[PDB]
Amino acid sequence: EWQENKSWNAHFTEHKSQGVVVLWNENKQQGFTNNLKRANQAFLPASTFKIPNSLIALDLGVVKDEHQVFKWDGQTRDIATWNRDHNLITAMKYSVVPVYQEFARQIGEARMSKMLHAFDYGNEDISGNVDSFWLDGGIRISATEQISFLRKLYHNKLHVSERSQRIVKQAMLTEANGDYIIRAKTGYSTRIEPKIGWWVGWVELDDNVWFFAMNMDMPTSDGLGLRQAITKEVLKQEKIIP
Ligand SMILES: CS(=O)(=O)NCc1cccc(-c2cccc(C(=O)O)c2)c1
Ligand SMILES: [Cl-]
Repeated sequence: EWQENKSWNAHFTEHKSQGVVVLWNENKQQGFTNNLKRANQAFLPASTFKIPNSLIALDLGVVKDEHQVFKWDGQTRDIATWNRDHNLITAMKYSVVPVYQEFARQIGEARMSKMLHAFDYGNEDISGNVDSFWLDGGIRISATEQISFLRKLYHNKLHVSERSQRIVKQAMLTEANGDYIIRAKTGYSTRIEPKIGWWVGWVELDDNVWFFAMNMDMPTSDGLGLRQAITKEVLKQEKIIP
């Protein structure tokens, strides 16, 4: 059911980095990774938590639909794309933290915890501030647990409405062409060591789906582009994409 392919470590050592890539072949129900131990090591989810947060906000009515505008609060932050109006799509696209902090505040501690247990999401611990626990609180999730969660989302099997899950899968849309479709979400954890970058999602093919989850040490923001690059080099190597 699982197999270790240490040849993939070259794609990390190539960039003087360390990390894990996990792949799941849905048709064959088989998983692959370069590091079985780190595949099961749990980190802060950071902005990958915007997936479950979106689901809960939509299913509870905090977010009515993907067109609803959440206006900038006027406070200039260091990321330009954050200093503007957003909807669910663009807030996901640009990982707009302050938007999702407002979602969390309206969701509330009680309902947030209840839902993460229903999702079987990571360690299901929201200890900390309700509006930042996924950045510096107690919540933890591993690469293999991300994929477990994503597979439930793909099959509309999470304990929320089908509508909520379809909308979030739309918001996750990252890349599409004649060969494949990628729905995914990035993450960047900096407040607690080790600093890491995330990329979790799946690749849709004509007749199969490849789920993926990766994280890697990220001492500086300069290497954030390696999250997608390393993943795509593994996919290319495995002939999942040209
Ligand atoms: C809360 S924090 O993440 O520790 N600091 C803010 C911060 C610092 C550097 C980069 C980002 C950023 C913004 C948009 C998109 C992405 C992405 O990886 O797709 C990353 C955010
Ligand atoms: Cl779509």
